[PDB]
Amino acid sequence: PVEAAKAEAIAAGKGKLLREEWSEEKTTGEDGLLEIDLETGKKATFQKVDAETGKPLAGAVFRLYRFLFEENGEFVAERYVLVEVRSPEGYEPVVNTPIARITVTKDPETGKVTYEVEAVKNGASASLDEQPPSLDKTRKIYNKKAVKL
Amino acid sequence: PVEAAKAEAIAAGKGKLLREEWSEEKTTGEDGLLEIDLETGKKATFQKVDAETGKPLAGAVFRLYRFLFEENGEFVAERYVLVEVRSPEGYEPVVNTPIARITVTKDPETGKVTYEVEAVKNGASASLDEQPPSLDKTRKIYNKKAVKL
Amino acid sequence: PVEAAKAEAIAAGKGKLLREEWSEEKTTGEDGLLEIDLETGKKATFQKVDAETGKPLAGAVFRLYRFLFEENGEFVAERYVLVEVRSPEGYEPVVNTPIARITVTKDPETGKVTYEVEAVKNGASASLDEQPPSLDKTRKIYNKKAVKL
Amino acid sequence: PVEAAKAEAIAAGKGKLLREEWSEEKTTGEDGLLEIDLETGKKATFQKVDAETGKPLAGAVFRLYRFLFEENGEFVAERYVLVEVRSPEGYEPVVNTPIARITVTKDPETGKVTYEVEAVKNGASASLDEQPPSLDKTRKIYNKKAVKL
Amino acid sequence: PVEAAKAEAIAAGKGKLLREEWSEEKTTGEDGLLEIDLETGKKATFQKVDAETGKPLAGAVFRLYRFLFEENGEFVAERYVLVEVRSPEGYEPVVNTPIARITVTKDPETGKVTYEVEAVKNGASASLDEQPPSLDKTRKIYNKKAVKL
Amino acid sequence: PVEAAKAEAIAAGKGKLLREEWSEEKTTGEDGLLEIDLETGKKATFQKVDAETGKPLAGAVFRLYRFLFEENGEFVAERYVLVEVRSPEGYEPVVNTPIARITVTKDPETGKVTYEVEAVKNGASASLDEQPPSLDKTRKIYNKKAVKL
Repeated sequence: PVEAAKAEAIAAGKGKLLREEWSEEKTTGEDGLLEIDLETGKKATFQKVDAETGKPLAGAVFRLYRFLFEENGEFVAERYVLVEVRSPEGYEPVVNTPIARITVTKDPETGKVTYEVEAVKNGASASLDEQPPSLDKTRKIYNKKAVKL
Repeated sequence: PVEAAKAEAIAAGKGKLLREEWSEEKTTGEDGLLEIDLETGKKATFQKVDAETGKPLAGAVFRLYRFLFEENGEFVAERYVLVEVRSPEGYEPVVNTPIARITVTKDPETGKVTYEVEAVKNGASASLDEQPPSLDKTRKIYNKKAVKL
Repeated sequence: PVEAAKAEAIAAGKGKLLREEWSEEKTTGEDGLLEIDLETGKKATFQKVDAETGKPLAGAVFRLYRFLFEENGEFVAERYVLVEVRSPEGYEPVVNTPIARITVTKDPETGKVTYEVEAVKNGASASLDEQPPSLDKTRKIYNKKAVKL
Repeated sequence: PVEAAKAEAIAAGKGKLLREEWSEEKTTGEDGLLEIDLETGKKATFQKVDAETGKPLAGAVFRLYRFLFEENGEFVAERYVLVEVRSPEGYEPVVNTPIARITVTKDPETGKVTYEVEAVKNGASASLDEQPPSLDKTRKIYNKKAVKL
Repeated sequence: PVEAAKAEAIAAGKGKLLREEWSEEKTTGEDGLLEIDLETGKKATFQKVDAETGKPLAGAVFRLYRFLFEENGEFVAERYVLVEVRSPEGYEPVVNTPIARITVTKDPETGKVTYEVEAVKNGASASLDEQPPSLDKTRKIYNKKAVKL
Repeated sequence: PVEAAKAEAIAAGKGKLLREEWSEEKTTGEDGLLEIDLETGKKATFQKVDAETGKPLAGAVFRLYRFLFEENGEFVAERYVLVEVRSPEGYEPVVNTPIARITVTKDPETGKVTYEVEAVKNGASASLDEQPPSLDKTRKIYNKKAVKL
C-alpha cells in the first residue's frame, strides 16, 4: 500500500523522499462521490461506479496518500496517490490498491497551480476512467461486481 | 515487509510518518519464547508453537518494527509491528510476514501507559492467537508444519 | 519496489531509517552496460545479458535506490539496492524487482572505502551472477527470454 | 534570531524539534498593521505604533517563525514567534528581535482551536502591549523614536 | 541558548545535525544537586554551590539539551549540553548560558560506554569546576553572589 | 554561530529548514588561503590578509556551514555560510563570526550552476572585501591587528 503508492508517485530522475502523509479513510455514500482536498485547497472529485451498470456505489473505502519529493536536487514535488482500501460489499475485492496519481506542478515563471491526474496501470477489479489529465470533470472509478452462481 | 508493517501500523485518521525503527532479528529457542522490550521498558511476550501439537518451536526468526506517527496533527502515536522473518525448519514458509500490532496509547489526563495488542488479518501459515488485547499473558503464535508424503 | 529494496538493504541489528534516495531510470544500450556512480565516486558496473546465449541486452530499465541507516545507534550505514524496472522487450517480465545489494563499509581504524555486492535471493526472470563480492569485475545479470509457440 | 525565536518557543517539559518554518518578510504600511495567517487559517493582528504619540508606523519589517515540537513524547506543539527584522526609519534599531509568542493548543477532548499570545520579556526598543492572551483584539507593538540633538 | 548549546556540542570534522532534544527544566533543591539521566541510563551529577562559601544553592534552573550528529559520514555522535536557565535569587544573573558538555563515545571494537565531561569556556557568573573528564565524582558549579551596597 | 549563520542564509520569502551541515575546521597557512569545496565540486577561494599591510595571515580558523532550505514550497535552496572560528594570534578576536554567504542558484530552464558570494554586514574585526558576487577571483578577508602599547 504505502510503498506501492510511493512507487507510483516517484517521478523520473534523481529524487529524495521528504515526507509521507495520508488523509483519513473516507467511505463513499450513495452518490459514489469522493471529494479529496489537496494541500493547495483544490478539490479533486472521483466517483465509484459499477463497471457495467454505472450505478454509483456506496461502501467503498479510500485513503489519499501525499508524498513530498526533492526532484533533481532543485525542486520540491508534491505527488498524491489515491488508494482504494476496501471495495464495496458484493464487489470483487480491492484491498489497498492504488488507483490514481495526482501531480501538483507549479509553473516556475510565476504561474498558477497546475494539476495532472494519471491512472495506475495495474490489473485489478477497480480502475480509473480514461480522460485528459485535468481537474475539470469528475473522474469515474469502475468496480467489477462479483457474480453469484 | 517494512511497508506491510507500516500499513498495519497506520491508524484511522489524518497522519504523518516521523520515524521508522527496527530491532535485531531474534531467534526463538526451545521454549519458543520471544521477549520484545518496548521503548517504555515493558516486556511483551510471544510464544511460537505448533498449530496442532502446541509444542514450542525453535528456529523461528522475528523482527520488531517501530513506527512513530503524528496523528490528527495533535498527537504522536507509537505503533509496533511484529514480523516473522523465517518460519522454523520443517514448517510452512512464513517470510517477512507481519503477525501482531502493538499500540502504545498514553492517557492524556495524566494517566499511565496502556498497551493494546492486535493481530494482522492476513492468511498465512502463522497467526497470532485470540485473546483480549492486553499485555497480561503470553500471546501464542501458531505455525503450520509441512507434512511430508 | 522501494520497500522491497529497503528490506534487502536493512542489515542485521538495531537500526533506523534516515534517508531514502534514488537515481534516474537508466536504459541499457547495445553493450548491455549499466554504470552506477555511488556517492563516494566509485563506479559499479553491471551487464544485462541473455541467460542462454549471453548476448548483451538493450532496452532494460534500471533504477538505483540509496538508503542511509543508523546501525546499533553508533554508525551510519549506506546501502544501495539495484532494481530492474522493466525487462528488455521479448524477455520475461521483470517489473520493479531488486537484483543486487551494495554495502559501503568504511574501515573505522582510518581505512579506505570497501564495497561489497550481494545478490537478492528472489526467484525471478532476472538474477545476478555468482562472484566474490567485490567491485573488481563487471557483474553480469541474466535475463530469461520468452519463447514463442 | 532563529534560535532566540526557538528559545522563546520551547515550552516547559521534555521536548523535541520537528520543523522550523518561517513566512515572508512583511513591511508595515501607513496603518502600521501586520496580519499573520497561521496554518489553521486564523488571523493574528499586530500594530506597530509610536511608544509616545501612538501614531501607526510604516517601514517596520517583520517575519513570523513557526516551530513544531514533540512535547512529553505525546503531543505535537505548534509555537509561533513574531520577530521584528528592522525598526522603522528614524526609530531606535530593533534588528532580529523576537516580540510575541503564539501557542496553538487544541483541546484534546474534541475541542476547537485555542490561541494564546505571550510577549518576549527582553529589554529592547520595541515591545508588545499588555493584554489578556487571546486573539480577540489587535495587539499593539510600541517603538521608541530616536531623538535628534 | 539552543544554538550556543549546539555550537559547544559540534565536534571537530565534517558533521550533520540529526536531532535536537531537551529535558525538562529542573530546579535545584537545598542540596544544590542536579541529576541528569542520559539516554543510556547513566546519571551525571552536578552541584550548584557558592563560589566563595561553597554552600549548596537552591532555586537555580537548569535544562539539558541533547544533540545527535552524524560525524565524518560514518558515526552517530550523541552530545549533551547543560544550560543554566536562571541563577539562584540573590546571585549574579546567568540566563540561558551553557555550562558543561557531555560526549558519549562508544568504543567501536565492542567496548562499553564512555562518558567525557568538558566545560564551556565562556566568561559568566557561573562556571563548572576543574576535574578529569569522567563521571566518577560530582562536578561542582560555582555561582557568584551579588553583593549589596 | 550556527543560527547566526542560519539567519544570514535564510532568503526572502516562505521557507523551511531541511538540513544543517558543516565542514571541518580549516586553519589558514602562510599563504592565507582557504579553499572550500562546495557539494557541486566548485572551489571558492578566500584569503585572510592584514587590513593594513595586506600580508597573508596564518593561524585563522574557519568553518563552512551548509544549509538546505525549501523556498516558496517549490524549490530547494542551498546556502553556504563561511564562519571565522578564531582570528590569527596577535589580531583582534573574531570568534564564531559569519563572514561570507554563498548561494547556489541553478537556472531552471536547463542552465548550468551559478554561484553568488555576498558579505555579512556585521561590524567585526574581520570583513570580506568588496567585489562583484562571482567565483571568478579570490575574495580577500581583512583582519585588524591588535596594537600593543
